[PDB]
Amino acid sequence: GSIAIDDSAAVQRLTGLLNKAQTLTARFSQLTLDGSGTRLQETAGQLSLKRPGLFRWHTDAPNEQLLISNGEKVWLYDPDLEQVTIQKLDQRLTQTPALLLSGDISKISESFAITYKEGGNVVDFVLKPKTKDTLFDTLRLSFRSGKVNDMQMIDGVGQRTNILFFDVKMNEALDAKQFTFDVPPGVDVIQE
Repeated sequence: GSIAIDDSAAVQRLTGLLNKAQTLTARFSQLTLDGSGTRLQETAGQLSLKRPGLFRWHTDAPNEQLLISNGEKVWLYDPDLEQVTIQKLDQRLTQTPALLLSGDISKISESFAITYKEGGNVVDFVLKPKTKDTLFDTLRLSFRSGKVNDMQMIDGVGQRTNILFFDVKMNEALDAKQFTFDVPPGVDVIQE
């Protein structure tokens, strides 16, 4: 729960591990349970990442969603609603915690206190927001055999999201065009 800690070691460890993935793709299964424990939803999809700062987070239909991030910019496309939301990155991180994978850990670490435990094949990180202005209680990210493996977010009302990654592939070739999507003409463009 502590946020005013000297987490120098932890910060370098995370940066090290994330940087071993200059490109990454994975599949994910995400399960989200609301704070009341009475609403559960699963989503599946895929993540791609190509450093520096290119990131794609896709959730499959039904309620398909495509988020692309490129430096200090995120575009979120909701094909059901024919709507694109354009935002700066450090907003979205709450609703897309996987944005941590592509993030500048230097900038992120100004917003989160970081601890880790390491046992064998597994390195487990816990991130706690340094300002209680936030929809995060804790964010956890674990590496297995040095590859991104799973995440868990708990928000402040107790919603819990578990993200399990699988079929992870590191450093394979990725074209810039794989971080591109067909804009429908006349799509509704919003900010919030």
